[PDB]
Amino acid sequence: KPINVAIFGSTGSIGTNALNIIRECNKIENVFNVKALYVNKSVNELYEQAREFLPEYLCIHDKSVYEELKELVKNIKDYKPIILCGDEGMKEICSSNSIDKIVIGIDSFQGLYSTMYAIMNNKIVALANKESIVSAGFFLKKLLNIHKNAKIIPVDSEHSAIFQCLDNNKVLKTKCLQDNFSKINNINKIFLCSSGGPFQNLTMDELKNVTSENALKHPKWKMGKKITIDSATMMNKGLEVIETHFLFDVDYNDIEVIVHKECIIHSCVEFIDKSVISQMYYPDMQIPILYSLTWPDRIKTNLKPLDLAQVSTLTFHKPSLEHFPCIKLAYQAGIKGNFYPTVLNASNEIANNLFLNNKIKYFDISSIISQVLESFNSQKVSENSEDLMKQILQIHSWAKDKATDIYNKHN
Amino acid sequence: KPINVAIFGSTGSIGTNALNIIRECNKIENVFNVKALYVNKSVNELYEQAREFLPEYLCIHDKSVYEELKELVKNIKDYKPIILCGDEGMKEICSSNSIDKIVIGIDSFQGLYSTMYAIMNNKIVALANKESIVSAGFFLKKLLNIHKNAKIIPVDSEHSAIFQCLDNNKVLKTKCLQDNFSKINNINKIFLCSSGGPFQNLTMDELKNVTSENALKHPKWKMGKKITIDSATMMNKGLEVIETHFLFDVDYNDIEVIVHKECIIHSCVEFIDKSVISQMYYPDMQIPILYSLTWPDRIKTNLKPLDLAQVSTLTFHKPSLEHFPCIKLAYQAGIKGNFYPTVLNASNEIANNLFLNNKIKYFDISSIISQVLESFNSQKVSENSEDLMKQILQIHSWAKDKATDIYNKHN
Ligand SMILES: O=C(CC[C@@H](c1ccccc1)P(=O)(O)O)N(O)CCCc1ccccc1
Ligand SMILES: O=C(CC[C@@H](c1ccccc1)P(=O)(O)O)N(O)CCCc1ccccc1
Ligand SMILES: [Ca+2]
Ligand SMILES: [Ca+2]
Ligand SMILES: [Ca+2]
Ligand SMILES: [Mn+2]
Ligand SMILES: [Mn+2]
Repeated sequence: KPINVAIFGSTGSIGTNALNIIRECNKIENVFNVKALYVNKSVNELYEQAREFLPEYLCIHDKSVYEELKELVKNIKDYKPIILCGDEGMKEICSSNSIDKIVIGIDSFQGLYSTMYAIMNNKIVALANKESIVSAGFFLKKLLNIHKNAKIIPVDSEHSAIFQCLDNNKVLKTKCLQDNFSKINNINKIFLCSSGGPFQNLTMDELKNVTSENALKHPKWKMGKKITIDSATMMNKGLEVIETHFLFDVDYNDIEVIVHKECIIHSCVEFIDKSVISQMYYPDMQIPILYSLTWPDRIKTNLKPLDLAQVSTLTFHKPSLEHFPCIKLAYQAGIKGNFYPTVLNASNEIANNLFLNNKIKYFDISSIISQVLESFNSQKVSENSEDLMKQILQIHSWAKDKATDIYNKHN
Repeated sequence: KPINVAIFGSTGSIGTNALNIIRECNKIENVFNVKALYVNKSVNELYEQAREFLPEYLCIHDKSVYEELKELVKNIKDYKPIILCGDEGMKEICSSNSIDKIVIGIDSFQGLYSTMYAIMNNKIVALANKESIVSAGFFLKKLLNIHKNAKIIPVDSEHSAIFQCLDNNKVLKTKCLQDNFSKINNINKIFLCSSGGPFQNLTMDELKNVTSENALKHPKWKMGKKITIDSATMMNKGLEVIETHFLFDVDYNDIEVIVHKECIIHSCVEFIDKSVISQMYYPDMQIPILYSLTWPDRIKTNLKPLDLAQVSTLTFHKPSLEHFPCIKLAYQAGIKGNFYPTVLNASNEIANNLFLNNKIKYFDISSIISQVLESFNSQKVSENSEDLMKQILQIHSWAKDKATDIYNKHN
């Protein structure tokens, strides 16, 4: 019987990849009902999607375009959706008994907030937003212990890969973000594969002078600017190291970053017997998104089969921490624990955007982050969920301000 | 609590690797009990193993070395094993209530009979003898349908790999050699990895000249002569294609042989969504053997962790069927069904031995096997288990004789 899905951020990359794979899978067999779509402010794309999927719910965050949506929707004949606005509309979707699975494809406050509401309503939450896990991992873990039937299923490609390598008979005795997930699943170590970004062959001298244009003009996957800069510094991978720690409870000393430039093996799991299982496919966000929606089952697709003999050659090498010091900073913050990951994420948000806007240089990114981390002091971690969310927000804002102050002091 | 194990073929490659990993796993805790050791005739080696492991049962096939074994074992103080012989001894071990799992590391008839008795006693059978599956696959399927608590767990490295790639939550709802195994496991296709053997890069003119000495001196792994020659002709992979079909109920058109000369990825499974899972490690029979004894759990080993950066490069290519025609013969025999696999296996046993002994040339191997296949006339499959076994043995003998007659004629 059907899989009832809501997509939060339906016009973004995750959202459209999700609708695409749902559409194709549904051509083969009708398994998916799209029950809700939520967008920030892209009222026109949202209308086109509603015309096609006819969800029970439409919600737009920006009440300024609220009226226009209602107007556009009247054209669709035989169609009376519940049309909502803002955070209240998001809460209403997450509390719907009609909805089983929620795809979070938005960033920032909206992304953490909608994750939280989806967890509080005991839903299966398909989560691509690695910054929410890195910054607010303690809050999510706490929430997932309150709301026992809620589950986060990883969509970030490497984390999906890890999850796909597992025996569901063991996964189902635990869940992601739980202490002891790795022990229950007999996980010893993770190989976290990376594209390596555009700068793997550059020298230190070259890196000293690279620009955001260099990072953006020739990326490894056509993506948003921020994640593109993170891929270039390998701070994306550093964030994904912490994401691996929180999702799977794997110790930092058991997470190894490996540069796999062909981007066919998506990541690998070493079990306690030293057997290694890996997941592989062409680079394509459809498989991670689909698995998040079908887990613990798989359904038929019409995706192109992997031609291993055509790919011919897979390569692996260790990243240089001297060339990609952001990786080292992520491990440092992770190992220190506490709210240092919150600080790392927030400070990187600022330093990333400074580099993007040509205000600092490549090695200034890691210098700023490093100086912010050094200025933080560990905080008593609140046992109360409300207080803990407030701590995370306060530390997040402090850390962004601190990064900005460090930039302005030097500049 | 301990897992009680019998090893059939304790002094061969599988048996010694089995005892090696059991010994390491038993250092602190009693994880396994070695209850029984069986060999064909290596009484001196068996005695050394008995001294260490003190099994309840010893068994030798060759009755002519019984008195020798009895005299050796006298030297072991306060040890009173049950010392058995031949097929009757195999039956008594397989029947013992004190034995849970049986490792079959012997070939030919002793391998088939021991497998059969293990199944008849509803044991877990860790099967490394692929020829039994190829020659007697439908008979084993029939037996497994009668003896509903017996399970075959694959130990052949590539088939262990396939098995490990599956999701045990689905595996537990079926069993190897059971109709519908691939449907239940959402299997679409198999990538069956091969070393390629010593002759993989030879031209056709060079290949015409190869000898058994060439195959034996530069092998891809240190192993028995028979399998080394099959690795060189890629008849080993052909046999493994049929093994794949029977174990996993995967159609022949969905099994793709891939030459992966690094021998790190052991095989891969494509599921119906087109996601591919693979299993990898250094070549080492310990992981396949251990997993067959621990499945569906895993236990800690002290094996060297895979260093993928050090490996650095993995390669994949299609084998040339003009150079390795034994592969094509195996697909043809398998697709024909009936007793064509029995005939394939039996004719190969002769042709391999002829080549080993310098009596025929490389392309004569596939020529003889092809001629025996063409000569065989399909037979109605006996419905009775005992009748079917008799039919198998008859056709096996016929095909060896026919192969010999063909060699004799063109000599
Ligand atoms: O986090 C990201 C983006 C950055 C990383 C990457 C990985 C593969 C290609 C290019 C870039 P990095 O450079 O940090 O290794 N991703 O998860 C890939 C999304 C696209 C994708 C790739 C493989 C499988 C499915 C989807
Ligand atoms: O059937 C065999 C022997 C023959 C094949 C092979 C494969 C890898 C190296 C050498 C030879 P083929 O040449 O037919 O591909 N085997 O299962 C490998 C046993 C050794 C082994 C290898 C990998 C993992 C664990 C154990
Ligand atoms: Ca004697
Ligand atoms: Ca598995
Ligand atoms: Ca098919
Ligand atoms: Mn990623
Ligand atoms: Mn093999």
